[PDB]
Amino acid sequence: LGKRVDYSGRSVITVGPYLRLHQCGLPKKMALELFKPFIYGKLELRGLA
Amino acid sequence: AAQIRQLAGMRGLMAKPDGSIIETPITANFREGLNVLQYFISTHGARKG
Amino acid sequence: MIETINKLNRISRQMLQEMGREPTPEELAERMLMPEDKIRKVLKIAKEPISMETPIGDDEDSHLGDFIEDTTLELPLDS
Amino acid sequence: YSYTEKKRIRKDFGKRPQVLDVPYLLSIQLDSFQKFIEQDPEGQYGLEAAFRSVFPIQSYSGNSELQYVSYRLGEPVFDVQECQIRGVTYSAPLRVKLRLVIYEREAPEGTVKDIKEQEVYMGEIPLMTDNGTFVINGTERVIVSQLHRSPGVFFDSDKGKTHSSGKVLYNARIIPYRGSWLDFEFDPKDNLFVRIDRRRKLPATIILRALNYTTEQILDLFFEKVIFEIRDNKLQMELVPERLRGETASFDIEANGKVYVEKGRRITARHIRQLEKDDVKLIEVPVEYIAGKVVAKDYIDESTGELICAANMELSLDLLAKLSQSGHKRIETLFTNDLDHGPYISETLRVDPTNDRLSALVEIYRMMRPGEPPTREAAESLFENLFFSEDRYDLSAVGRMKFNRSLLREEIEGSGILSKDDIIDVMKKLIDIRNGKGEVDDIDHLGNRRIRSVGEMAENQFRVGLVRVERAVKERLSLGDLDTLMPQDMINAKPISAAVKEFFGSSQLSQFMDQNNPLSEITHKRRISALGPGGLTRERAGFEVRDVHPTHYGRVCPIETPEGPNIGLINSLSVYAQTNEYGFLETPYRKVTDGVVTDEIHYLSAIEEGNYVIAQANSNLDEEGHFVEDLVTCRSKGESSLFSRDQVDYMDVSTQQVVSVGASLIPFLEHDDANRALMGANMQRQAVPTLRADKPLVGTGMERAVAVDSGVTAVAKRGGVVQYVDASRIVIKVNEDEMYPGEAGIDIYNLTKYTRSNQNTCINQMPCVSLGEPVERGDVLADGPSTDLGELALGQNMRVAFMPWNGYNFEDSILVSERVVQEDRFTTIHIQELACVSRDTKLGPEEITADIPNVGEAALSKLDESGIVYIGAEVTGGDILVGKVTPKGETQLTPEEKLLRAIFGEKASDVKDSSLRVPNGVSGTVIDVQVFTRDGVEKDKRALEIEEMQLKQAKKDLSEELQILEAGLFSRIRAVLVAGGVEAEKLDKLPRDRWLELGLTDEEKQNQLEQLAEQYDELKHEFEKKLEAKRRKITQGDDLAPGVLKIVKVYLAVKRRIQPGDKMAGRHGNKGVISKINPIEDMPYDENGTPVDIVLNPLGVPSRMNIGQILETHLGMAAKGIGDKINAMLKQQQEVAKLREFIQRAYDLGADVRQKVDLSTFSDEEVMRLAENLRKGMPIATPVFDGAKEAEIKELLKLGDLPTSGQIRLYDGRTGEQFERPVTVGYMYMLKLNHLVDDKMHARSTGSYSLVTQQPLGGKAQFGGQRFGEMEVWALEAYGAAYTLQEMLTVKSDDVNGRTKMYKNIVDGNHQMEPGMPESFNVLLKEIRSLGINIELE
RNA sequence: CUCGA
Repeated sequence: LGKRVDYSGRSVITVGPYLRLHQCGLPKKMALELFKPFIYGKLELRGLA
Repeated sequence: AAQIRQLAGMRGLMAKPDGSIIETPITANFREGLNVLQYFISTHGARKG
Repeated sequence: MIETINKLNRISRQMLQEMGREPTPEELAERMLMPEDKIRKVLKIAKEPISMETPIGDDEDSHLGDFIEDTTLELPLDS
Repeated sequence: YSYTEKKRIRKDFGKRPQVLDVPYLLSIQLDSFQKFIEQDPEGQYGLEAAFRSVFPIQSYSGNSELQYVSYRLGEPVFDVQECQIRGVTYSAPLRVKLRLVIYEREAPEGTVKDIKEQEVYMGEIPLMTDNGTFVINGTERVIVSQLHRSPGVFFDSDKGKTHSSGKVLYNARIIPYRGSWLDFEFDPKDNLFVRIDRRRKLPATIILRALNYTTEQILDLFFEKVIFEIRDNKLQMELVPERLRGETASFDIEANGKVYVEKGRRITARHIRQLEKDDVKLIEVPVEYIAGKVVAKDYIDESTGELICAANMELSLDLLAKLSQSGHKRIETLFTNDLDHGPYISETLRVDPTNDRLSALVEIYRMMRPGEPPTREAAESLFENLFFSEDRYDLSAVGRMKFNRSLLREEIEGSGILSKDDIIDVMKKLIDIRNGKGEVDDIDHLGNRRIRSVGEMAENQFRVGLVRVERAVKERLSLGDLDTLMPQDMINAKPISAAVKEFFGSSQLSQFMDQNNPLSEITHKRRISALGPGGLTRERAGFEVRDVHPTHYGRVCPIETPEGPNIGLINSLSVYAQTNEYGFLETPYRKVTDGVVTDEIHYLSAIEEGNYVIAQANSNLDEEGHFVEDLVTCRSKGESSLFSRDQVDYMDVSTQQVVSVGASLIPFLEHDDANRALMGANMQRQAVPTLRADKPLVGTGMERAVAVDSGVTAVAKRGGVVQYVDASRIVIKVNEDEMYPGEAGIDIYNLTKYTRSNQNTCINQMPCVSLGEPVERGDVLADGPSTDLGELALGQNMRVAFMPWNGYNFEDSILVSERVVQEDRFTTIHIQELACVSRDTKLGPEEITADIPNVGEAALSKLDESGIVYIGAEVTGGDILVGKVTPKGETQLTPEEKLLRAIFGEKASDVKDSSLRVPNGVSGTVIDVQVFTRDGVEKDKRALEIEEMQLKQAKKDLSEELQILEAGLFSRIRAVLVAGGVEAEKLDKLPRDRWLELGLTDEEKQNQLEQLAEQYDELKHEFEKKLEAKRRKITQGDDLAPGVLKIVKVYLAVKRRIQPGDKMAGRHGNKGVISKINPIEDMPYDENGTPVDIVLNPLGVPSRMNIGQILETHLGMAAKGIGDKINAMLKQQQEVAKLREFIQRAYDLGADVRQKVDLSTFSDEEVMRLAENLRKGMPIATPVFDGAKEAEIKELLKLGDLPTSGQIRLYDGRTGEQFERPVTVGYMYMLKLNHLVDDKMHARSTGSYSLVTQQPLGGKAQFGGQRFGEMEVWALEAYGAAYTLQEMLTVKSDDVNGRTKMYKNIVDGNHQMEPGMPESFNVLLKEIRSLGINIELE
């Protein structure tokens, strides 16, 4: 009924009032690890690797 | 208004964990500071809750 | 092999009463009259396996079988 | 004052005079292990009782025995400084002198055959360090206490809840220290029942027939006989008036000539007084009144027939006719009253199916051992060994002392076994409770709950370890060969060293030590757990055990506990509370003799407290001692009310004895709540020690006792003058009168520099004295991690304003200025430990080489010749610390790669890189590298120079140990020789070794010169012995785990600043997450230019009622106002008579202050050192319930030219306008906390799937993904998002042909779901199909 | 088992 899933993360939450109602912050060192195959697929398409 | 009463007026009537109401009340509030026995009486309700 | 284990364990029981310190294999081979690598070979066979449902803290929700990584899988970047 | 208290005198606001100082806070851990090791010939604590109870054991046939003589604890093989290095248990080998004797076969009592006496080794015991911290496998472990039921007797009663319509059933237990639990209980049919060891129910008089009692003696023991008389065919009874008291007069009560009582009469007490008045001896009664009376004896037919009736049979008219026929003039009946003397045993004796003794032991046998056919010889032994054996039952002198007291006996000493007088007394008291006299007891009385410390639990484990070898050696002595049997061979070191090492290291009470404070170390040892063996659990504890009983006052703290699932179970010992000799909790009081409160102190238990009347500590007092207010408030019998002066028997010691030690550091505890003041004491236990310590401006005066007694500072044993100060060692010259007559008089303290704690924080002792200054006894010479001139100092204090600032402090958030980040106020130091172990595979051994395949020069720049990283090299995430390669068995190859490796000549060998790398997101600096290696393995180049540096340091440290000590010894020689023989230059110009050669004339001075000479002669050889021992300890090969070649250990040193995410918290339970690090110019600033370092939130005060922080803020503002007045008066460099004119005016501003400090007796140089330590702010003490009032804060704020309201007019930073209202600004002592954000952040795309279930692992150190539990599966079902639910079950987690297709689709640039059945479903199919249940699909 | 929400 409940599994452990890939493409996942965990961090401490903090308040920020400059956002809009549909936005949220995200660290760079977290989105670099969650979006890694998307980054590979974009780096191969532009010929950068 | 139930928590401003515990800052100027007196604490109402604490109750020992048998369920019976203690006779003498906590006549001192959180600005004037509680007594030694009035702080020990005030721990039955907080530990219960 | 059980006799070779039990001679080592009887001699290692006697050496603790005699010397007072736990015997290293180098001084154990002197009593056993054996090469030291033989005694290091016999001291590897033992220690019957741990159950995979044993708890490794003092808990009861974290068993040992939730820590064993599967190694036979091919990596998704290497595939 | 002393000399070390003449810097930074903490101004006290306390008004109550203290009569007793705070005792040694670690008294329950150290004084309870000293009664486990030291030999006791008379009291039998510890190992001596455990030996003398089991030994002397004899042989089976009674032809030999093992006698016990004595034991002896050898020297520990290693010290504590290297047991934390090599990872071995800091223990002491236990030896014992045993005496085996052989008794002759044919001789009647023949002892003279042979006496064999030999010393036997048996296991080890782990010693205790000087703070209560056992060292098990290198990690420091602390055993907490336990709070369990005391042995004895216990009368309990359910309030209802079993049967309808009330009918409370009074049960009664007997709890021994070891054995079965005898139990009694009633029934709704008012019978009695016995439950031996919580088995099935049994009629209670079957344990009376087993004690060799007939049913005549059983009725005699419990009841009260009424004798009848039959003379000349008259039915006249005897009657004492005390029996007939409160019944219905269903007939006429008569006398010779005065009818005393009416008919139909509720018989009043005045009737009983009038019947008592004249005489009542013989009253004629109707015959029908006898019909309804049970007989007592066994009235038989004496002439011819058998018995007419036996005991416990009701007399009817025919049986009475038969008794008058056979002839009887004494008929005894049981006085059965309906309300006062119930017939409970008389009803039990009929439901009882047994009749005899040999038919009642069979019933106990068939209750306890069902399904086995009983014989008599095995039925007697079960009931004998159940209760009345010297090994299978034990109350052990606490159950006896608490057993004789509830039955109101007189003796205290008694046998550990039961008797046939204790069970009848228990049944009599239970029946008396059922009748109406006496009262039922309670379980939460703290005179019914003991404390069971370390030396009591290790002894009970040692006895089990002794029995596990007594079982073998009992049968070894009847196997034969009693001719050449020296007693060393029979006893093996397996079971005792298994049981002791199992307790020290695997129990629920031998837990890991929290070492990230001096406070958190000291409040983990005064912790009274209630769980563990013989206690409760977290799923079977209601609201009744977790509650604050009224006898917790002054023994166990009410506001120091965890708040998780075990909220009331983990208690905490109070400040002044001691442990009794039995185990109960006693607390001190002052005696009140005729209205004069004296100064002699009495320790009172929990049962002695509820009989007196005891005053509060807040009662007022005159000079000589008299209650001034003439009507005081007091406690008596668990309740509280007003009383008079002459009635009072006792008084509390001080106002700190109700709270714990971890909660008496909070200032203004009297103003807070009880919810938030709990989390203000749970979160003071987690403060990380910062870079440089800083004293708290508003303390409670308890900061001085916790720093000294925690064993984290370096205190001076003897007093004198400091001779040499380094950053590592401190050499102190002892004063003259504090010396011993065979010493050299130099104490050397070696401070411990940067090491690793258990919570991976720093430990570092800096000296605090200067070169050439006097030091008295018991001062603080070296402040540890969170100490500051001997004061405990966990966090740092900074400016705080209470205003909402653009939402950045929204819901308990904290907005931190940049000058907290710049000035290094909160930057902590963490020390990690990384280990790379090179094991032995079967395909050749592994190797640590600088050569690494498939890695260029850019990672091997910091690796040395031998392959281990340099000390002091700055590393980053991913860089290689130890280059270790492992051999790989040859594998098959895919054909296109086989084409590639024929196009080019690349042929990678069987080598394979599996080296140790720094984990990601970590900077640091390698500050320590340790290399262990197995015997018979050739060392590297680095492993040799490590050992050579250790040899050089062991040379240098012992040489400097000898040099300065000899230099002091020669001056001690010169001090006697110059006064004796005046040779100022003959002593000098000689060779300095020829002072022992020089000789004064025949006096005692020459004799003490010879004493110092023989001291030097001992010193010249103990250095050589210690040098040889340290050389043999260093150069020897190390012990290792089997299958290990060598182990490298690398110690990083991570320094961490504050980030957005780091949990910060005050002392009053106001937590927070740092949200934004502003620039300096954006913070609100007052009209003097100073910016505000923290902008807190003011909406957190009225919802939680912690108004302690506002008063602490105002008092901190007053303290820093005074401390800036002194800084202005020092920066002008005015005088020294001006500082004495002001600081003296600052040190007395209370009404009735305790301390009186005058700066007249201070010299004109000590005032400058004092005012140099008050430049940062005058420190202020405020005790717990003796606090500083609101008038004193306003009287102190007017001294340093500050606003009385405490609120100033802040200007904005951004726009430059000023706010409308004034804003509260002051100082709050802010802590850091161990929940940093660098250890919580974690992200994972793909890797390391599990073995059986093939779904990814769990844990940040395991690199696992978060759990998408069914609480979220319901929440995704409710949205209707079925395509996000199909993805988070198959293609993300559990499929095998699903993930590696989705990865190619995503890298290829085509997000398309490709489903499949999960692998966890066709493991469920195989595990249902293995039960013989055919389950398929269609 | 201890800790955090």
